[PDB]
Amino acid sequence: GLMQFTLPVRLCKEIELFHFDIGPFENMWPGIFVYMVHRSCGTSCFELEKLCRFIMSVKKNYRRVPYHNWKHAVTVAHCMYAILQNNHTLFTDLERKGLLIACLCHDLDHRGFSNSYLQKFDHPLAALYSTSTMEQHHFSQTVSILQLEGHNIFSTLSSSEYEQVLEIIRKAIIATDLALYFGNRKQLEEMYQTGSLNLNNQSHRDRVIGLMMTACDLCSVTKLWPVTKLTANDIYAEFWAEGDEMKKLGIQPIPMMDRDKKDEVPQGQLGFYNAVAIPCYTTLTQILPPTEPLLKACRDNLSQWEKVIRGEE
Ligand SMILES: Cc1ncc(C(F)(F)F)c2nc(CCc3nc(N4CCCC4)nn3C)nn12
Ligand SMILES: [Mg+2]
Ligand SMILES: [Zn+2]
Repeated sequence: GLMQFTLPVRLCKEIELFHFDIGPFENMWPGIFVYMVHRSCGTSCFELEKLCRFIMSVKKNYRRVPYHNWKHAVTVAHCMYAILQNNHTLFTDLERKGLLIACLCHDLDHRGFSNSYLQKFDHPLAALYSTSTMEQHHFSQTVSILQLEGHNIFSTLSSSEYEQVLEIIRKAIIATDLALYFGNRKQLEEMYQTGSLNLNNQSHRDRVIGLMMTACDLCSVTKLWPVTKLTANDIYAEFWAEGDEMKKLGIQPIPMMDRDKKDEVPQGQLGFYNAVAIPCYTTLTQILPPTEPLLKACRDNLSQWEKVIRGEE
């Protein structure tokens, strides 16, 4: 009740910035998450005992893959924290509650393979969920963990509040399917530019929360260059294992997933920052101006990838 989570001074100041790295000490990540809920939501949003048990069951359901792991979950949640704290007054209490949980949960039980590989392998999850296969799985795992004894962090909510928050989390987790991002950002771009964008329209809110999810999900491109560059090595460690598995099924992988195209990595990054990252953070900055430091950091990392190609990095 009278209990506040605190952090050492360098973490207490730097956790408020978009470019914070949560560090290599795994055992601090739960306390960092609770810290962020307490400040973005309040010490009253969740029963501590339930939240702690929820966080630990979530952790235990992330797998030790190179990229889609528990460290990614807490990272994606820290970027959401930064966005929420810089746009305090645009979001409901349910949204604040819902989005940090959504982010912590958004890759639950990820196996290090894309929707496309599950569909080519004919994994049972691809018969249960024909599109956004892992993302429907992640929400399904979130509901499982919420239904364990002593894990319903939302038990204090009304039936209708409970249903709204699970609906926010579902839509937020689905939006992390990058196949959906392109159309979502296009609509948002057109709505912002024609001035039709209306934050009282629930279906507009949805699209805006969807774009925030894509921004948080991609936030490795918004970090200090060494973090960005070393995360890219984890990302490719997964993509190249997937490429190997595609070849095992007798299918030439796309170049992104082929370890034989290691040398094209710099140009593949440029394509990615130009086709995905920069547009994502541009539109987000138009809609929520205090998120500009994510766009400014993305453009700095693009220019670091340009330096690598020129031989200067
Ligand atoms: C930094 C980052 N964050 C998130 C994601 C993701 F979308 F997947 F979440 C992501 N994907 C990639 C991969 C980019 C990429 N490499 C390549 N090839 C072509 C041949 C050499 C490399 N083609 N392309 C488009 N980087 N990356
Ligand atoms: Mg995902
Ligand atoms: Zn993710």
